[PDB]
Amino acid sequence: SNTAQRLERLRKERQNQIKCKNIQWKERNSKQS
Amino acid sequence: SFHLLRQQMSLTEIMNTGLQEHTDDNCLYCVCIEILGFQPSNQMCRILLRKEVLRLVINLSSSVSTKCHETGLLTIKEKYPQTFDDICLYSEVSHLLSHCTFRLPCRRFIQELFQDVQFLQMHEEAEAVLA
Amino acid sequence: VGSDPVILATAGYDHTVRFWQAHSGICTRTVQHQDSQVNALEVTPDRSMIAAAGYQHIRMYDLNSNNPNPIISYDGVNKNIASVGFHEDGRWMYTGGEDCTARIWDLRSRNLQCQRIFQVNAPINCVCLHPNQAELIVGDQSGAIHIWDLKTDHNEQLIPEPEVSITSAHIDPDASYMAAVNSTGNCYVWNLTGGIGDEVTQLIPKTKIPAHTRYALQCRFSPDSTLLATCSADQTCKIWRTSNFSLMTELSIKSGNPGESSRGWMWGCAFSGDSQYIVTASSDNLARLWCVETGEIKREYGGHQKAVVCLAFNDSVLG
Ligand SMILES: [Zn+2]
Repeated sequence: SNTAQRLERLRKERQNQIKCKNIQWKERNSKQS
Repeated sequence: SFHLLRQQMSLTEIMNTGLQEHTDDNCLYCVCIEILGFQPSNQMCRILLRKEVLRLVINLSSSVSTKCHETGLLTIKEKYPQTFDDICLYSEVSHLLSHCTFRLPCRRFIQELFQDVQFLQMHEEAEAVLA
Repeated sequence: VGSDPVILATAGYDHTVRFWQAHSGICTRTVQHQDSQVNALEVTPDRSMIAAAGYQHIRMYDLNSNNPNPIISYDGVNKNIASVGFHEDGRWMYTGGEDCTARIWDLRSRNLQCQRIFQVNAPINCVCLHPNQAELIVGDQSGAIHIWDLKTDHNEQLIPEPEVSITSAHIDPDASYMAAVNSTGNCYVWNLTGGIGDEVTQLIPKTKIPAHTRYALQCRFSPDSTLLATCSADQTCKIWRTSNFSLMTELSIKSGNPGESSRGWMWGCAFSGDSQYIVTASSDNLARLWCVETGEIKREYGGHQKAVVCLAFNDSVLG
């Protein structure tokens, strides 16, 4: 159907969207050390 | 409620009964416990997914941001395809579609993620009481 | 493939970074870099991974394999990244951002929390690392050079002249001088710390060389610490000696025709292992290979479509 095609369409890019490693900058440090 | 706490957190962050308007008179399966004689349904990881699914339904009733809410429901059906397989959740969604008002393209989007379901609980109980 | 003794990489506004070799002008690999422009790129000491930083994200690319995608990416900052660098042992990565924050990133995927944040009142342009990997230099747009020491948490503030923004700063590997340039072309040189023991971080004004009437873009030393090349906006590069700071060799790319009118600036320069051939990347959509003695170029690379404002060139330690 309509949303059935979109559901499998979204999975196609999900395979290629897990090839990148993202590291965020958390506001934590060795302040007490 | 889960609606208020959701805006300050994330779906993955929290992970690191859920039906609100669920009484024993307006459910497809729960209403047959007494009149027919069905058995009680069986089952913290899955209880936080019901609220996330439900809250996106309410936010979809305003049509302010349809694309954002529709995108959120599609991801859940991919990462957790088995969450749309409980009759009680479908009863809760169907009940909400009656009181609230939804646009036709949005209303057809709902009740369509449930097309490929089996609902084995109703089939098992109906066969036993009928035989 | 980065399995070569010497590698060369250029990037710019073309949204693609080209990998070159000094032996021939052919392009080994083309990597894709979307919706951003590369400010400055440097290779890890392990010579197996390269870093490209621009506009709030530092995309990391592989060298051993052929992957045109940013396998590793960093986020969190809200402005551009002026420059990046790595520890000699590849333990931590220090990045300078336009958001007035000079921070250090950790390369270990564990809760080490080896990251430190330094705050300044003006956006910074260049970040330099002391050869002993114990001190660090931060230069902002206010002309004030902050000497940051890793052992302590206090940084000395030195400003030669206000109202002028500095662009680059570098320290020779042999730890003999310490030079920096500003937005007017003056190249200030200070004698670095002589206290190798406790890092007394004392500085004195050695000399001033009046040159580069236009904007000064980048100044860098050489591995043998006998040469000093400073870029400029007048399409000229001058190489300075460490004996008496005289003009050793003058390099220019001007065509001599008034109809061009500064067709492209000269952004970056790099030395080789033997400090004999230098690689320059100008904003004329091409890069050239020069020689410090004959003056005339050696090879030319013209595979880019847009201007290139950054280049990375490293080879074997022996030479
Ligand atoms: Zn029920």
